[PDB]
Amino acid sequence: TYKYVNLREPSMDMKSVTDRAAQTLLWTELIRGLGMTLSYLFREPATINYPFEKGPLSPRFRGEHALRRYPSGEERCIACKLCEAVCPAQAITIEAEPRADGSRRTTRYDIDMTKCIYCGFCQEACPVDAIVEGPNFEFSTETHEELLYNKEKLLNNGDKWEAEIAANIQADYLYR
Amino acid sequence: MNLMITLLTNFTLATLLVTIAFWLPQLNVYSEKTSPDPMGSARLPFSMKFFLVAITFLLFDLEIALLLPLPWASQTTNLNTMLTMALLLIFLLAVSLAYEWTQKGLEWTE
Amino acid sequence: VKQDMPPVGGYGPIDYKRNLPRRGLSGYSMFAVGIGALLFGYW
Amino acid sequence: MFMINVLTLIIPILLAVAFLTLVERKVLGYMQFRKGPNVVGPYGLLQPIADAIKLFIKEPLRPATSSISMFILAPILALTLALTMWIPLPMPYPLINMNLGVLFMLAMSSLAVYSILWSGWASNSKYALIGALRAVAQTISYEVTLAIILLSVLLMNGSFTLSTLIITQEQVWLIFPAWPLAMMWFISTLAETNRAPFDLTEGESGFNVEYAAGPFALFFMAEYANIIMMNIFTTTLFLGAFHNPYMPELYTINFTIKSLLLSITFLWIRASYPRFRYDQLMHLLWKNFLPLTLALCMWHVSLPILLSSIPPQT
Amino acid sequence: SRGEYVVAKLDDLINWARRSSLWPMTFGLACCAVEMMHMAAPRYDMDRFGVVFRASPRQSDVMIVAGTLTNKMAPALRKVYDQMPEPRYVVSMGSCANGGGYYHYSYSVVRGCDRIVPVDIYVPGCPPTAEALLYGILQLQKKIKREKRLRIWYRR
Ligand SMILES: CCCCCCCCCCCCCCCCCC(=O)OC[C@H](COP(=O)([O-])OCC[N+](C)(C)C)OC(=O)CCCCCCCCCCCCCCCCC
Ligand SMILES: CCCCCCCCCCCCCCCCCC(=O)OC[C@H](COP(=O)(O)OCCN)OC(=O)CCCCCCCCCCCCCCCCC
Ligand SMILES: CCCCCCCCCCCCCCCCCC(=O)OC[C@H](COP(=O)(O)OCCN)OC(=O)CCCCCCCCCCCCCCCCC
Ligand SMILES: CCCCCCCCCCCCCCCCCC(=O)OC[C@H](COP(=O)(O)OCCN)OC(=O)CCCCCCCCCCCCCCCCC
Ligand SMILES: CCCCCCCCCCC1=C(C)C(=O)C(OC)=C(OC)C1=O
Ligand code: SF4
Ligand code: SF4
Ligand code: SF4
Repeated sequence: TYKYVNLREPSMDMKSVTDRAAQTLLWTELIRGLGMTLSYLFREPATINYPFEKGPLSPRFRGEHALRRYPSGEERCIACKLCEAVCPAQAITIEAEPRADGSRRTTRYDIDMTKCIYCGFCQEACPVDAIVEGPNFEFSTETHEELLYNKEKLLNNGDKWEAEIAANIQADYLYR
Repeated sequence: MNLMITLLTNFTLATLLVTIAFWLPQLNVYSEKTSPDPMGSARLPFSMKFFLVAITFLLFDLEIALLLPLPWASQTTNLNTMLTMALLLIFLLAVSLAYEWTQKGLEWTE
Repeated sequence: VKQDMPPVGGYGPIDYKRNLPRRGLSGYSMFAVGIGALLFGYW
Repeated sequence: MFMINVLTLIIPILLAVAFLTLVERKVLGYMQFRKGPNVVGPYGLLQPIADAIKLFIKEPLRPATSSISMFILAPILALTLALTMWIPLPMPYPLINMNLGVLFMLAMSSLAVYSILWSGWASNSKYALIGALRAVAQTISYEVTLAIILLSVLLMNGSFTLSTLIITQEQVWLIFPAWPLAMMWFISTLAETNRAPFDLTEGESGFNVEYAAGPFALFFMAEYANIIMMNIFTTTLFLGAFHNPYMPELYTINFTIKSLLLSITFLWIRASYPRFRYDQLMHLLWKNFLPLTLALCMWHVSLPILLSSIPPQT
Repeated sequence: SRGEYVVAKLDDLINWARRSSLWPMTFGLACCAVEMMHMAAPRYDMDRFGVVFRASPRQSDVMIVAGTLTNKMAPALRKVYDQMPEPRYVVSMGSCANGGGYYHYSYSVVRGCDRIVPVDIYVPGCPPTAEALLYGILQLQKKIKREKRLRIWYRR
């Protein structure tokens, strides 16, 4: 149930001693290492051609946040603040009120993307699949406050990526 | 004469590239920098061992200087004496290396 | 039910031991080749 | 007309050093299962040009130097010596055909430690000075086996003339009578140029870290000129090619292919090994290479006498 | 005019040479170092863009702040930033370097590295993937490509 790495006694007959001396004087293991490096020289490299070739992602991937809608245009978020209660970094800021048709909707849905730990506890706390963490990972900004998303930005990310988000949820909702 | 021209050309091209490398980015007006090391201000502690390896280099380099006329000395007609003195010089360099060994002179830079 | 499972007979065997495949001549043979190269050069 | 010959020596030196950086990045790429530069030019052929233009407009690092004069002199000396090591090289005809070209190269390479020493003292960093002293001690250590191996080989040549070394190897490569000298020579040239696994100026500060991007690039290109030069010298010395005097370009193609393969062998050794500790390559020199080198020097003195194979003087 | 054309072409040349030979100094502070190492790994391979792996801080062109910046190390970050030769850029990688992140309300964390150094590219994630960091590096190259140093110099 255990083994001994490096508890070998080398043989002391003249054959093995001359083998070790040919190793010492003729650099045999150094030629072995050069052979392995030469062997990778003639392999096809593993290098993909970014940005034209992309790293393989799964439908579970946790990238940029998006507030989703129903198939009527009504936003799914009914202001229940479960996502900001579960949010481990307190990135989500929510304020709500009844709007003009009496519906329970948010007036503030902020996510600080520089507090966010991208763990997706918000999209699994969400009872109506409103907040999701979509598939976009290429959204680097030049300014810090461009990573401070309000409700308008998140609803626009939903409208932007919904054709992809719905299919990813369609792939993974039977595991959830 | 061609050697002196070649040395002057190599030295002039080196000095020209060093002048360009020290004065082409001086033309920019980048910014003044205030800018207020593993040792902070401790004086450089002397190593006896670096001096000993440099002196061992110097003495073996003198023995090499003695060894350098051997490709000419093999052409002599007193070959027994020449071979004896060549083997004696390389043997005395080997005895110098052996004494440098056995009195622990080649240690911690072995 | 449909769940991520191994196949019916399981997966095949997986190598996990050391394989340094022991290549090269003997020490006697390598010193013989080196001394023979020296003798050809000297001749 | 001779000045044209000097320029056609030393401008292709700078171009070959420029593209050696690309070849190193590409070959080290594919040996590390990745690619090297292939975006900047087609197949990355504009990477050295882009990098030269980047380094020559980077801000000067502006050090406080202990000496301004030696801080200027160390790149000048490095580039001058790295360009003058090429002029006796018979490929098939040297620029300067001199009778003692081997000893000339050994002397001008022995002078190359002053650039390291002067740049280390010209910096105000004491740790940079310690690194410079370690690099100088390493280089002067391996110069001993350079001189003695080189003497033991030229005992088969007859003279210090580099062009005679082609005549010496017309029937056989000189690596056949002197492969132990060749392998200790090759590792000693690997340790002269501070090349991996002997690069302790990148093992955890370099002697030339206080220089700006321009002058450090000049040190870097002097180092790669030394690398290509020592590979050409090792090719001339142990792998001497066929030379038809009516068709000199056959020798030029042949030594060029062999010197390229030997420079790529430097690139392939740095893609394979960890570094030595400093005392370990001191142990490699003083306790391993130097006793074998003295023993083989005795052997290559006594061997042309005992076989009646003393080479001619002329 | 002729002078505007000449300084435009020289701007294009020097911006090409700078964005095609970016040398990074990576502050491997925390978990984002692992993903910078994956951006150097053979799948993504920053070295084919001319972006070398681990240039020394006194020759690097861009400081990738990859990890959490604590209060005990913020003067070391600023000292390495002050030792970089110009033009120097700063990529902020990941949430703790961007805004404090999961340690934003901590007593010992600098709430974003932009309180310490000026920042050019904010690369979001915890960690951002190696592909997302390589996206940020290519966006930094695009930011260098549209610089107008000599055109503004000629117009001043
Ligand atoms: C010029 C073209 C290329 C030339 C060949 C080189 C290509 C291969 C290069 C591979 C990469 C090497 C990278 C650097 C390696 C550094 C480490 C290393 O190898 O250290 C050297 C190693 C050091 O060994 P070590 O340090 O591992 O050994 C332990 C030593 N002690 C116990 C002291 C700690 O070996 C040598 O020093 C040997 C040098 C060459 C010896 C050649 C001997 C030839 C045979 C002579 C005769 C033998 C029989 C007896 C007499 C018979 C008479 C009939
Ligand atoms: C001993 C031999 C030594 C050889 C050393 C050199 C080796 C490498 C040789 C070069 C390899 C190919 C170079 C190709 C350069 C890129 C050309 C290009 O496509 O540039 C595009 C760019 C913008 O073009 P644009 O018109 O805007 O594109 C929109 C089109 N709808 O347009 C531009 O950028 C403007 C044009 C720039 C052209 C630069 C060309 C390369 C310069 C190489 C210098 C060395 C040449 C050889 C010297 C030795 C032989 C004499
Ligand atoms: C009077 C008018 C002239 C005034 C003075 C100017 C002198 C000539 C300077 C060079 C030519 C000017 C234009 C410079 C490039 C402008 C166009 C450009 O940037 O094109 C981009 C294109 C590659 O596109 P990229 O943005 O990199 O896209 C990434 C790939 N997805 O880029 C390319 O395709 C390659 C661009 C290469 C740039 C030219 C080649 C390098 C410079 C060679 C000459 C100088 C250096 C000589 C050697 C120095 C030492 C090695
Ligand atoms: C800090 C200062 C600056 C540092 C950077 C620059 C200096 C360092 C780099 C250059 C070094 C210069 C070396 C000059 C002499 C080299 C030795 C030499 O001349 O060997 C070649 C050759 C000997 O061979 P052989 O064939 O026998 O002679 C011709 C007979 N047919 O002999 C000949 O061909 C003889 C040719 C005529 C005599 C040439 C004399 C040269 C000028 C004097 C020395 C110049 C260097 C002084 C400074 C040294 C370094 C500080
Ligand atoms: C006269 C000037 C000729 C061009 C300059 C030398 C050729 C370009 C080398 C660029 C370079 C590379 C690739 C490089 O990787 C490197 O870092 C180790 C350098 O040192 C700072 C370099 O200089
Ligand atoms: S992914 Fe996690 S840290 Fe980010 S908003 Fe959702 S719950 Fe908060
Ligand atoms: S996004 Fe979901 S969890 Fe958050 S307040 Fe809206 S409905 Fe509730
Ligand atoms: S942004 Fe996240 S993964 Fe990155 S260093 Fe911070 S805690 Fe670690």
